[PDB]
Amino acid sequence: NYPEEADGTLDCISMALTCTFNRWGTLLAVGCNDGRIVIWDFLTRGIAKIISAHIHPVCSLCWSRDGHKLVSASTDNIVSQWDVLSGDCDQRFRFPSPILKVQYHPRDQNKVLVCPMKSAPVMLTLSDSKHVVLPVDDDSDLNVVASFDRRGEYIYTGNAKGKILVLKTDSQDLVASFRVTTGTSNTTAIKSIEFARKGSCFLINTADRIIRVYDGREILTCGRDGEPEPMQKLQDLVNRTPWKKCCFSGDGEYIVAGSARQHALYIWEKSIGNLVKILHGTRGELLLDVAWHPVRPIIASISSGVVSIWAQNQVENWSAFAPDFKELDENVEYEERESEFEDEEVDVTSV
Amino acid sequence: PHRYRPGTVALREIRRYQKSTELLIRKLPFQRLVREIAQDFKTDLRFQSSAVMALQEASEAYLVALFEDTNLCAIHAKRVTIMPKDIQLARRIRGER
Amino acid sequence: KVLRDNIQGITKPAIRRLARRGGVKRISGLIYEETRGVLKVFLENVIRDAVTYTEHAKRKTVTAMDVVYALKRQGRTLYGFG
DNA sequence: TCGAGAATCCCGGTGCCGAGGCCGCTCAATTGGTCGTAGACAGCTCTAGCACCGCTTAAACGCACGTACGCGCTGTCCCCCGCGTTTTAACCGCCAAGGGGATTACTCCCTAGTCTCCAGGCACGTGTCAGATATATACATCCGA
DNA sequence: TCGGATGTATATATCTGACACGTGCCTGGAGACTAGGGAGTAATCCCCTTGGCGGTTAAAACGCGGGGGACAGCGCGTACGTGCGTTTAAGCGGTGCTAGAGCTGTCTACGACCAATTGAGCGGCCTCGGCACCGGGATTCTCGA
Repeated sequence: NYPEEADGTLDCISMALTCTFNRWGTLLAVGCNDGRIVIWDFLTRGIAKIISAHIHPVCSLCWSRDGHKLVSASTDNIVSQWDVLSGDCDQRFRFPSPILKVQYHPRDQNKVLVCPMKSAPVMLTLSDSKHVVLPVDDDSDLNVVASFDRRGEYIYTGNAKGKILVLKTDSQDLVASFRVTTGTSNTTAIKSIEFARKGSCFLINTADRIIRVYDGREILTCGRDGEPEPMQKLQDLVNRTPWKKCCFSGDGEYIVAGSARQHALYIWEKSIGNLVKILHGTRGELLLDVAWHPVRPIIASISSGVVSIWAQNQVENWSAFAPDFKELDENVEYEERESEFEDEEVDVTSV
Repeated sequence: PHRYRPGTVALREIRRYQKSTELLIRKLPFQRLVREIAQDFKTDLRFQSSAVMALQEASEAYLVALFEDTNLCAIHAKRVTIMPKDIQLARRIRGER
Repeated sequence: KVLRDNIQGITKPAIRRLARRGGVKRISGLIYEETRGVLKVFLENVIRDAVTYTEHAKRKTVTAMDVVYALKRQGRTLYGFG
């Protein structure tokens, strides 16, 4: 459940940059400094497939709605739809050469949203080379992180000034917009926008090293220009601990976040959100990437090619090996007795 | 590679801070603290700036007197370093608590 | 517009400079949250009394004279504000 | 881990002086009335407190690092405690004696209160030099060999 | 002990905006007059403070032995200063604006004040029982084995 101890690693491929699990969590693609298409198996802990693609560090990767098509983003604006059968290029044209995010629509692998570094997020079709630019109010930030929701309804576009702007995936409907300040001095640079797997409880990373949990249902309840309070504020207590990456569990129940300083990582929940365990590590290691598995407590931790994995909370006991053995906790004195001395044709292939 | 021995810079700090007379706390965080703990007894209050200055003066003088008596206690216990039990002893003997 | 913090806004080196004006050579590490607690416990009483004067006077702003009278009741009298 | 034994802790009989209660009575608190005014309240103005914004840099913050001291340990030594024996004055009951402090009656002169008058203090409008601030520069001191 | 490396007073030049100084003018202080009531002052008495005399004993004073606290030297490894380089939010300007403090005008309900009774609280006098006090026996913590 919550993974605890060392568990080793699979450091078979160096220079690792990013990592992504498929729709079922069961595959893995790692673009590296050269940006190859490297695939693994998980129960074997073995390599499935290696395909060389380019020379550049391929930053953004995403699977498909069936878990069978892919997408890439190197330094040279190479934004094609890719495949898991052959993996071949389809589209390539000009973008600004730092590229942050591409993102399929979660109900259509035609609609894709390209987010450059210092440009507006641009929504592309994958039927052809069409592109739709979403509106920006500020045009002074030029840093408006955007994302589809889990379903496919809206796009949540938030600037570097803490201002929320919600757009509809085809008609840019501002059904909700707000701004957040806490311990009120000023607003905060929005670090990231997140989404869970079960429902709409989500969170926002902010540059005050404080993580605030939200829910789109009450956001739509207030609609535009309400005051949505956070469900839960998450932060570090003793120190600053600036953050590089945060993630949910495989349903959005645990929330484990990766620091950018120490290689010693912190685990929370959603409902309680308690710091249940500090997963430590070597101090002389730079954490670079974190990934989580849905039905297994996998922590894919890229630290400069070193991809180390901590996966536990399964502690073996008896009464499964020997069910006669009844493991008492303390001394159980008792007497078990108050006096110490049909032809159902059951289907065997019922699928 | 020139480094002083420990304590000398502390002594010249003591000299020049006992020489000078000014405020020692930035005014905006103290002001926000005052408004914060003022919020609870009544909402929507306003402040002349002179009142905030007066609060800053009185609190700073009180803390300085507390540190002087604490330092006397720590010297009596044959140490150089100050401990929170010495602070507790000073507030015990003074009769505030 | 709701404030909820800046008790931590009192920095660490400010308390160091107050100790230096106090005549202190060597400080432990455990002193700081003790000192913040002592400071807040001090301020609460004066704020209660100044609010009580203002509420009796039927106004909304807080003047300096109210602070002066609230200090005057404590035995700690301040000169220089009227 | 044990018995001897020296303070303690209920239990019971005696008696006694101080709460408690009762009574008898003067003074003050209540009723009923008027009347002059502090303040209750409405209305107008205008000024500081708040809000926002842009630019800067002083100031906070993290991090090694190297060192010095707060605490523990161990030996010492002597002086403050527990006890016995002897003096002495605190105490208690008692006696006498006399100064001073409540006490009332009786003038009286000293301050509240009124009215008239008129100038010392106060808001306002000036100028201008004491000190802030910048700049070079002897020199006093501290750590290391 | 000397030698360099410093932070530190020390001399000088320039602006400037608080401080010192004239100005009109008024509202509050001075000058006379009047009462009536607070307070000064002369008896006075009786009580409560001072002073003294024997008894007795319980407590203070004085030795004595000793063993447990004060205390001083050593040893460590721990926590906290010093210096440097890297972020950020205090601070300093400019603008708006507006609730709210502050001054003015009007009246009226509400406390000051003056006889008048009456009952309610205050001084005086019993008394009888809760507690003082003493004997006596059960209990129990301490300290050498």
